[PDB]
Amino acid sequence: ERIRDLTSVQGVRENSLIGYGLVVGLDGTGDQTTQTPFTTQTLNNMLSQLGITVPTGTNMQLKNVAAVMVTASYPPFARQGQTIDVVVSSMGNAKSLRGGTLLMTPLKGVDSQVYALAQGNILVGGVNQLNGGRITNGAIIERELPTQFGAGNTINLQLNDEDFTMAQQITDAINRARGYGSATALDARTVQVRVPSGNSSQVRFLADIQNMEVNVTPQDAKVVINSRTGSVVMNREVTLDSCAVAQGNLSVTGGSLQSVRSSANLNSVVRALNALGATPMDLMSILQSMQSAGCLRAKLEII
Amino acid sequence: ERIRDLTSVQGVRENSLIGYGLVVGLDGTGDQTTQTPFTTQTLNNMLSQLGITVPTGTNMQLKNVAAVMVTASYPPFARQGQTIDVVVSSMGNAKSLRGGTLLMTPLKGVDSQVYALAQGNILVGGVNQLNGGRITNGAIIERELPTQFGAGNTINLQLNDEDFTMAQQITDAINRARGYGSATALDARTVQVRVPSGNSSQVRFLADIQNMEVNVTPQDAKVVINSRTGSVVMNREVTLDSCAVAQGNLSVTGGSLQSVRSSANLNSVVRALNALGATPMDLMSILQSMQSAGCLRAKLEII
Amino acid sequence: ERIRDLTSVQGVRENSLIGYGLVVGLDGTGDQTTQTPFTTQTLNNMLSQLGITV
Amino acid sequence: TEFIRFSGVVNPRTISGSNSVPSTQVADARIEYVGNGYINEAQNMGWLQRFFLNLSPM
Repeated sequence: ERIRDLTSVQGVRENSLIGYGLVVGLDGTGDQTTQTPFTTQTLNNMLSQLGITVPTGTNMQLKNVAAVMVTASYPPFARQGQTIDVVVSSMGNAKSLRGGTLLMTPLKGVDSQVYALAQGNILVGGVNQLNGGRITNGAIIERELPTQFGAGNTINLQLNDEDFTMAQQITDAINRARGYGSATALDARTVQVRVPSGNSSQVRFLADIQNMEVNVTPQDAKVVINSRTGSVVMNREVTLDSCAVAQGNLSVTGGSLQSVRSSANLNSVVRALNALGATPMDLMSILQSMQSAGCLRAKLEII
Repeated sequence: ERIRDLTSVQGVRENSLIGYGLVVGLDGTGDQTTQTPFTTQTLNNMLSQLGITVPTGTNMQLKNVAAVMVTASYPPFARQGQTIDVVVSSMGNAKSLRGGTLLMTPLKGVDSQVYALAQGNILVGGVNQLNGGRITNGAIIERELPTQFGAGNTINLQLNDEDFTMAQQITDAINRARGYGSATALDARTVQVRVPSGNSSQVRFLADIQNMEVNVTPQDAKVVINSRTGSVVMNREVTLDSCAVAQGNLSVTGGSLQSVRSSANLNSVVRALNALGATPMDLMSILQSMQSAGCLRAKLEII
Repeated sequence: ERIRDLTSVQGVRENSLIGYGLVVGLDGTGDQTTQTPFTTQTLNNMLSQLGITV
Repeated sequence: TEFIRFSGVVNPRTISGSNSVPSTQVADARIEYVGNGYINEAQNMGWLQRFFLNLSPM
């Protein structure tokens, strides 16, 4: 509940798979084949594999076919015959993929070898995006990747965020639950755990570890500003000193300078900032100038 | 009820079949044959196989014929003579497939060998898609695929989702139901079960295993955002810390900063988020910035 | 609460990573390929790696 | 009879969509065009003329 929500097991990771395919059955929303020659070329390749040899030179104008790219996530410890979901995105100048059907598509990784075959029906919500869709259980795994799991006697747990204090807390929790030399902290997001040999013993050890509960120590104070979406999110550890704030078209409810008192609690910070009565767009400039002046104590990150 | 709803048997998997065919009997909704030469070419091939040798060079304009692609799913342990459903999707520039009839169509896999023959009537709902349809029991299996089932003494159960704790629970359930050395956990989505030799013993063992009941351990907290369909779905394990939220055109029911208290239960999270009074479109940006700030505890996935 | 909010540890630092990619699935909002030749050139490179030789 | 012989090493990504490669893209190419019969015999220099070409003072 806490170990599985804060750390990851070494050697347990996902991968990316990509492929190219075609979507048929569209209601006149396919791309212009006069401007995209790869659609007609791959259609001729598919027909020649099937057994139909169209002559070259003759023009083909299609309205129900759209060239697409297919993306998928390869799960850890994957076996052949299992099903994964895929994301289908239109390339070229197609209009919409409403009620389409994806044909056979090889899914290859960065090693240029196949790992999955994809075929299914595209679900579009139908504002909403029209050139993108998702197929549930649309691809079947057909190649397995060997793993180093089971061998050795040590396994590393990798934290999502770097912290010496959190890694020490995780190591102390494992040590007080299992035994003295159960775990060893390597660095701020790497904790090494000693496990017995054999696959069944390691699986049982990881099942007992992953559902442990560990208190979460207070973290670094941080204020995040997203100017593209117009959002400002603060943290529970953010404090404030006493300073003076001047801002265009703002006044005391009557001078132009507004005084902000020193605040330790988060509710005091929210009360002091809402006393200014500013929009979030102006609040971004106020927070940036306050961090430059040093009155703001948290670190400022602009995403 | 639980084993069959969470795991799959090794060697039991579906496959994909594809083919090319024609649909006749349309009410003037066929594709333009002047722009699609493959329709007229395959019609000449069908007539020449039947015995009619049309001369070349002469133009043919048709309104009742549409070129289509046929997709099908090959079931496990399939026998010749059995029936499966097929999906018919129009290629080219046809208008609709309302009240059409599909002729004979070979269905081939990736090995370029036939496995099924398809012929039937297309059912269209009749907004609704017009270039796609489904035929129930429209194809007959005519080639059987050999299997390795029955031999050996071990069989692997493959989990749908990777979890060491769930695999340990499944192994413990099988061990307390059947015997001591009945099952062995290999990895996070692979459990090996020892079975006696012979096909009848393995079938009886799988029939007893598949209807077992096993409690489902709590999973990882995860929040899923689909921006294309405009949906946000949270999980039962999602928790929240205390933070501050600022957002454009939002205010307390009167400052711009809104305080969110720390929440453990899911109902408290829903109550705290509905106190903001934001649209789901704005809630996506709020949740993304909250996960970047670390106030959100669940992992965020954008599908 | 104060040491971690005022100081940094030696040898503990972030870095920058950059890359070039393509975005597909847009609803007609892509760039003009007649004025940007690198989009079509890299698309041909991606298709040639995949196996399609336009 | 006429004989045309070709050998080379070709990168697979240089192959066009019509399964055709120009010969300038082929690495380490060997191209041979020969013949036999009296037509090919009529284009060979005589032995004394070959010796006079190789061993003349000028």
